[PDB]
Amino acid sequence: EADCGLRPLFEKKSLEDKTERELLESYI
Amino acid sequence: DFEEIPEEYLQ
Amino acid sequence: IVEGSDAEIGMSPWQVMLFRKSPQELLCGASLISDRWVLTAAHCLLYPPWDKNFTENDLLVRIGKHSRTRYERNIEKISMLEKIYIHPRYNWRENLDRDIALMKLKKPVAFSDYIHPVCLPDRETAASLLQAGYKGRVTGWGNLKETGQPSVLQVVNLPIVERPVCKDSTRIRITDNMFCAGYKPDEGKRGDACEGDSGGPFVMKSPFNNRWYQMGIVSWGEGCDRDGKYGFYTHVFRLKKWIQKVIDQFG
Ligand SMILES: C[n+]1ccc(Cl)c(CNC(=O)[C@@H]2CCCN2C(=O)[C@H](N)Cc2ccccc2)c1
Ligand SMILES: *[C@@H]1O[C@H](CO)[C@@H](O)[C@H](O)[C@H]1NC(C)=O
Ligand code: NA
Ligand code: NA
Repeated sequence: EADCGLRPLFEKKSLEDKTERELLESYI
Repeated sequence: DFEEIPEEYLQ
Repeated sequence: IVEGSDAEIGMSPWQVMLFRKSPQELLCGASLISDRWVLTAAHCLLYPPWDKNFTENDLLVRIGKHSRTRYERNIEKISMLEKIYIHPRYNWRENLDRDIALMKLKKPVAFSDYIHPVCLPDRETAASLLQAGYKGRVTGWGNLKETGQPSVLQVVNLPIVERPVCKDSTRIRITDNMFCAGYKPDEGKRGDACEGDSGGPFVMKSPFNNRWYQMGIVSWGEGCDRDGKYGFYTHVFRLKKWIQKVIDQFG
């Protein structure tokens, strides 16, 4: 879908989950 | 250990 | 999942539970990739050494779940299978090479706050993200330790490991269709998939477009969360040509 991978309760509302920042910080 | 699911899905 | 934590509600809306009809039992994890297609590990469906060979009528998929055992009325959707497709070169005899399978649902599932598909990687996203040290996320309702079961969906973030380290950790022959992830003994933190997590997704959030991509499928491991061992994952992008072929032909 064109909408794949965007979570209704997170990305779609611009809310971050409790640990996604750990992933981002690893992408150096 | 699992809660029984509605019988509709087992048909 | 060993040494993980409870998922947040709607944190992994592509998570699928493969469920045995009789007896009623969790079989495996899986993932939702469109309204009618679910991705899992081949060994969840076919593994002759253990007399495992499930047919479509043996199974259900349960989508939108959080609780492992509860029937989540008004939240989860339970779907029947139209057809199973296992990779034609899946190597169950030796090392689980090409451990991948697709399941087509009888009817499309409706998306909701709790039910939503994950993206599959293009070549560029795979090249950018599948690097040693980069972390992905694994989710499942499998065992909490090697030797019990969680009340709700578990999550753990794990770093991808360099290929030479993966190979040196095991006597099993590793192929280009696999990658491994997990912390090294000296890294302090830990975590791993375990029995019951098979077939679930290893996902990464692209920093380029802020979308979640499924880079791996939980495939195999020797024990769970042992020092000096790593979890092995099917390399989804390496097998994307087969995936697209199946969906194009039978979609
Ligand atoms: C203990 N354990 C740890 C991690 C995982 Cl993902 C799993 C789930 N996979 C499995 O149980 C798979 C299925 C077949 C044998 N599996 C294993 O993980 C075997 N323990 C190792 C093995 C790999 C390849 C070929 C033969 C044997 C289990
Ligand atoms: C598994 O089950 C199918 C259906 O009965 C059968 O045709 C097949 O030979 C079995 N073994 C496989 C696919 O390795
Ligand atoms: Na080795
Ligand atoms: Na380990």
